[PDB]
Amino acid sequence: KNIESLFDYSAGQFEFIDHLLTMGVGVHFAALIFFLVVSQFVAPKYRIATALSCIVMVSAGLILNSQAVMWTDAYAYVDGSYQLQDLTFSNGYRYVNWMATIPCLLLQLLIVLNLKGKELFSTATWLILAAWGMIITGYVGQLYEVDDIAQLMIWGAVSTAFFVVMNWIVGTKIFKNRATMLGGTDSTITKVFWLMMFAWTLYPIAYLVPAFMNNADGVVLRQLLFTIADISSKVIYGLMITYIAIQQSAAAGYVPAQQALGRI
Ligand SMILES: *C\C=C(C)/C=C/C=C(C)/C=C/C1=C(C)CCCC1(C)C
Ligand SMILES: CCCCCCCC/C=C\CCCCCCCC(=O)O
Ligand SMILES: CCCCCCCC/C=C\CCCCCCCC(=O)O
Ligand SMILES: [Cl-]
Ligand SMILES: [Cl-]
Repeated sequence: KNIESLFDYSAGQFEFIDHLLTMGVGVHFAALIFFLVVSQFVAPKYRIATALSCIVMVSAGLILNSQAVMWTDAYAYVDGSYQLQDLTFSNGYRYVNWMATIPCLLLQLLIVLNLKGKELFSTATWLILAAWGMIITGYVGQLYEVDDIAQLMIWGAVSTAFFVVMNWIVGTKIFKNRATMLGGTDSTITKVFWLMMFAWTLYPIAYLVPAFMNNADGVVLRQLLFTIADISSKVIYGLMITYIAIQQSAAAGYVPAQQALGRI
């Protein structure tokens, strides 16, 4: 039902699909390694944000590790090419952990927009249901990527709607509680806000791929777009939650953060 399964790829694409998935495991697990260590140095008010990116790294990490392992469990080499045997690839669990990863990835921002208590809990809840509506509508569209490109369009359309809606609430909180942030970080979160628009338009590109390269290296183009989105949605936004997170630790009195910024 997915467009991976339609294709007898050559050999070079597979190994490169094997290879996207593999450094993608490696890079998050290495990112993981690093949000753990500068945990000493966050004020215990943005500490959960850097800790939302140990969760995120081993979330994107398992799924991408599940997938590569499942990418290779899946295809022998037969009379030229790597062919579906009888154990299927499909990008379906990836939406599923975006059910967990999009959310978790938003509160750390919301934590670094210093949302707290009722307005942390209020903003957090609406971003999540908008994320979910986007995620499940999209999940059901790529369900017809072979069978029904028209609903893929239609369901993609609804999913987009929720995206628009959810960026509007992301940026509305930034571009408004911007000045409550400290450390000099009142600045870097509008900037961060545009990287996280770019990598989030990458998936709905990896999503219209079937209706414009219904072919084998269309499958590769699709997986090209995934790795990059995973790299700066999970990992590079996160590195910045910490830059934004450490600069607020430091500037409010956090002695370990003040001297963490000293030998840099
Ligand atoms: C891997 C980390 C993140 C934050 C990924 C998020 C996923 C999306 C933004 C995907 C969004 C969709 C949209 C915007 C509309 C078409 C359907 C999609 C599910 C691809
Ligand atoms: C095993 C397959 C390849 C995966 C291993 C990759 C080796 C590390 C490569 C870089 C990934 C990004 C690491 C995050 C940087 C943290 C340090 C920093 O802040 O600059
Ligand atoms: C900023 C995120 C970086 C993502 C890095 C992804 C690595 C891929 C980079 C370019 C690939 C170029 C190699 C050409 C592959 C040809 C495809 C094929 O075999 O048919
Ligand atoms: Cl504190
Ligand atoms: Cl993920």
